[PDB]
Amino acid sequence: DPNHIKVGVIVGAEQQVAEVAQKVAKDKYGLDVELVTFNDYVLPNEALSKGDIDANAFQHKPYLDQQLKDRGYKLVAVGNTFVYPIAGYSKKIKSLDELQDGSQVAVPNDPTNLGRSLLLLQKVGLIKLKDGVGLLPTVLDVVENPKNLKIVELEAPQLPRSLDDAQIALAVINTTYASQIGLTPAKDGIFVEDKESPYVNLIVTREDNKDAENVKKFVQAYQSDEVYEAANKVFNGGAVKGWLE
Ligand code: MET
Repeated sequence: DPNHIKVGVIVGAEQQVAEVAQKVAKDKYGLDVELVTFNDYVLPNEALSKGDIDANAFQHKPYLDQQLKDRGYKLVAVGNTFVYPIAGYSKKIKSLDELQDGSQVAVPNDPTNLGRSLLLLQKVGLIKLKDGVGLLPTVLDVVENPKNLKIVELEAPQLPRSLDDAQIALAVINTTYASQIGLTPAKDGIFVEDKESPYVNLIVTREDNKDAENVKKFVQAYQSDEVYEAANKVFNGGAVKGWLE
């Protein structure tokens, strides 16, 4: 079907935003966009690589690059979407003043979002990392940890439910999944990453279909004021436009 494109997205608020892009694509081009929904960060790139979908819209470039290295995919970015500054959340404390020694702190376990989380924990002064780590520090790079915090690495989609675990005092959670239980950085975050970061999300395709006319249309539909306005609402200001104005 030459007027049909399948795009992989994550359930929750990101799916809602993608639905607006779907609408713009229909209204502006009469393009038939099908959203294929996922609730993890691994299967969407598998689906794309295998040709089960044409594009996906869920990852930032460090993540993409790591996926190319680790899985050997031939994928490429065809457009920016939003930066989603990541936040630390808790259902046990309201401030770092209350963080007890020995507390478990949950973070994503994939290399780039793990690194990102550790950099955030360093930024707010809870830990110090070795020099030269760049974007990919690991827990082995922690050189100061005065509260003797225990970093608990979890699959990203598990981070929202981790908040209810009896020992998890703090969790760094992608807004993707935080939004599934109605949390946003501005409303619920104890601390939040700077808007300026390398983590703008992407629309990604295979090398072989990066220039497909339907891909170009979808990118233009997503990169629209209508989509921004929707994102800014549902993410309560936690979505920064990543494309050229
Ligand atoms: C799969 S990389 C992480 C993407 C997620 N939406 C974020 O920007 O935190």
